[PDB]
Amino acid sequence: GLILAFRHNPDEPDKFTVTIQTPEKAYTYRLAPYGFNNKTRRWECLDTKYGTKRTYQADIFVATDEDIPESEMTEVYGTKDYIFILDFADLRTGVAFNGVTINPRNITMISFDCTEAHHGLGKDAYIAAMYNNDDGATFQMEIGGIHTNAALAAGDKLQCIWRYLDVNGNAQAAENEFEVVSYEGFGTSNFSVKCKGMLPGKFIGCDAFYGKYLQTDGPIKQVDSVKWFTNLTVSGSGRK
Amino acid sequence: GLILAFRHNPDEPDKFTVTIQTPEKAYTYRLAPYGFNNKTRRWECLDTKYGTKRTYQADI
Amino acid sequence: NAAVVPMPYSPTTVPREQIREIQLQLINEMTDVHMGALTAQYMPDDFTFEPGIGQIHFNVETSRKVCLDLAKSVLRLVPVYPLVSPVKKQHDDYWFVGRLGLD
Amino acid sequence: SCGAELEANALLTALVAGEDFTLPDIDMSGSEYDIPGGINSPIYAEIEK
Amino acid sequence: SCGAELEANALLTALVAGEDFTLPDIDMSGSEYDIPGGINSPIYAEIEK
Amino acid sequence: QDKETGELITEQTVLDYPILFAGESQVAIHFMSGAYPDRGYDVFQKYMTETWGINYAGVHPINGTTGSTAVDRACAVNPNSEVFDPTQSSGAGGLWWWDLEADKPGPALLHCVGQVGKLKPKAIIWGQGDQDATALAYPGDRNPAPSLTRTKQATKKVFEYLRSLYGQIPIFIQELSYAWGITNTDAPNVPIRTGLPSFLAARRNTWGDIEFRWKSYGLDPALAQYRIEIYNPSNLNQILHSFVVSGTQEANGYVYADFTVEDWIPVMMEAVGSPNPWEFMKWRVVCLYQEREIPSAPWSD
Repeated sequence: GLILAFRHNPDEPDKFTVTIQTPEKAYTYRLAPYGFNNKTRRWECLDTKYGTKRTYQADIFVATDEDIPESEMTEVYGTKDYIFILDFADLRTGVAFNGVTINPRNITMISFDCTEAHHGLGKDAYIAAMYNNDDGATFQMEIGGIHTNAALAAGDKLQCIWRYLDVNGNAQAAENEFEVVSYEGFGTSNFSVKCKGMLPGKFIGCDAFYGKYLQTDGPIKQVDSVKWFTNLTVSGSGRK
Repeated sequence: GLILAFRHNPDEPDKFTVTIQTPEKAYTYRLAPYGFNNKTRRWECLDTKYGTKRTYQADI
Repeated sequence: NAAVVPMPYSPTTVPREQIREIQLQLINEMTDVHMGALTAQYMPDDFTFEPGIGQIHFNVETSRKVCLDLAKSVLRLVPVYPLVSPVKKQHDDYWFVGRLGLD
Repeated sequence: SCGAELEANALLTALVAGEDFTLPDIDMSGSEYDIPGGINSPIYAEIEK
Repeated sequence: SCGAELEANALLTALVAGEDFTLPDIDMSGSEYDIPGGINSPIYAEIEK
Repeated sequence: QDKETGELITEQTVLDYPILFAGESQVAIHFMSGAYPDRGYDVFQKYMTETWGINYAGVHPINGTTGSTAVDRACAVNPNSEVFDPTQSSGAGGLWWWDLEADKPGPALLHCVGQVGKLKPKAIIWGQGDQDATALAYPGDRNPAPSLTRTKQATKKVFEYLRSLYGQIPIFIQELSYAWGITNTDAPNVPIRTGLPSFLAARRNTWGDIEFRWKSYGLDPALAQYRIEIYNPSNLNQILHSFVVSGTQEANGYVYADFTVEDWIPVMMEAVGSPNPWEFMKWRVVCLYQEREIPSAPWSD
């Protein structure tokens, strides 16, 4: 019975996530940015493709403290004025909100995943193509746009949203994770990663990719930044 | 709730059998050979005529 | 025979040649190389028929050949990879150390 | 054409004249004829075992 | 041809003129008209003896 | 820092090599209508990377093409409307790359820039003249009548505008290809077939004789027979006179048939009781190869 709204300036606003530590495991929840539609006077998710498809009234957020400076806030979907809404009654996991729903009756902590832009493979990482190997235990993945200092190792987990052509000839979209076994091409910004699993069809295109939490450590140009959490507004039927 | 998998070299692999001694009698069970189909990445019985018609994952 | 033609007549076949001259003369008066690929050797059999419209678009195979010609044209201008990373050796050939700073 | 629809209107009015046939006027688009408690109702909330 | 469909439209409008027949507009594709708790719901979880 | 040398590396960078694709839908066919690796741009990325020795992800082409787009509002389908609708649904406005009247980039050009986004391309592939060709062939009532100078100037400066947003990168142009419209409107389900008559020509002399000329497609006209159909001047949908002309009736690089004064006067009598001259004519030629009829486009000039 609680809803939390605030303003933040992450490096990857479309990929901003929050981890919830239930006494069972560590679920991950994605906070899609919300923009205030003026004509309907309601808060709507900016992500029209893989958003929450939820609307909230203007009362859910009230601004009293000093707002985040514009120059310190990134732009997503052509807009810099956006807020993140956390609803405990719609805690759907998954990158595209297709995962299991978290039970909000037992939560031990709520951790925000603040990270730098060049974290992991980098902000500019993208997938070129995917195809299954002739071997019956793995498949190949091509990744580009990787910063030079990045390194990869076996056992890493990668989240990706991609569209594939079904065996019936109709287009299909699905999301899942992959496990890294080996890769080639260190330092050339192009990786030929071999991963386990099976592809249910021919690759068409990729919509999302994270490539975070790499086992191997790497240097980065030192830079200092300030993370802002402004106007934390809490409302709902639960005890406040 | 248990599954056992192994490799063996009997003289008659299609006729390999295992006896189970229940407290009632001595049942006989036949272990048909299983081959790993590469295209579907699953273990399938090689006997297509009188096999178990069962599929198992590679993790088994 | 001289009475047969390989290309059926179209009302717009003349302006397409006229525009082709405009593009061709533009290449010769610019700085960079602007000749992508040749498509004048393709016949109506190289086009997918659409009912009620005609044959306007290339086949998947014919367009594939066009892309291959585009790749060769760019490679002639740029024969080698122009970019180079700061690192050269494998990950096993570099130490990972921390410093107080450059100075 | 030829005023075919005009003739039908005149005949229908005269033949069925002398009796009341006012249909009820009810708006089903109102909130009364809709279940309250939209997508945010506890009805749509997931049931826990 | 010969404006056959045009004649039908004119006749239908005139004959049934004078009464309201607005059909309800309801979107069944929304989440309200769909059962919550997708493939990850405990409903699809295997029942243990 | 290296194992054997003490130099310090502390800066990261990306070696992406984007390539920009923009223009008419004739280039859009490379990305659409298929999947990996059967798509056109897949082979372009495959062949290019192998030659350079880099991985498959070294080249990153970007699609910014749009179907039925013009270089200027003059050739646009809807010069007046501004709303952008690449799908041609509802109001098919915009769809022009540049507006030479106001010297302003068009919505189609802005859409291509939006596709590029953060990436910095190093090569441009262009092709567009499909829409300008048909518009120039039919000027219509468009007050800014299409012209070569307008097309040249719009195409000249649109490249400069792209060169303004990015570096002085080379740009390659795909030459304009041919396109054939449908032959018969009453039969919208038949494609172009071999033996189809084409290049219909009509000629006359001062005496009054009429000559019909056409050229065969895909086969020797001397091997197949032909038949000429002439429609009634009064009822254009009803055939009036017809005759069969055999093969080898070809000269001067054309297949000719003779329709002289002594031929059309007898057929004119039933229509009009006087030998009125035949200034106007509508006629069609149908091939008779392997007992198959292949009617051609009508000639009504």
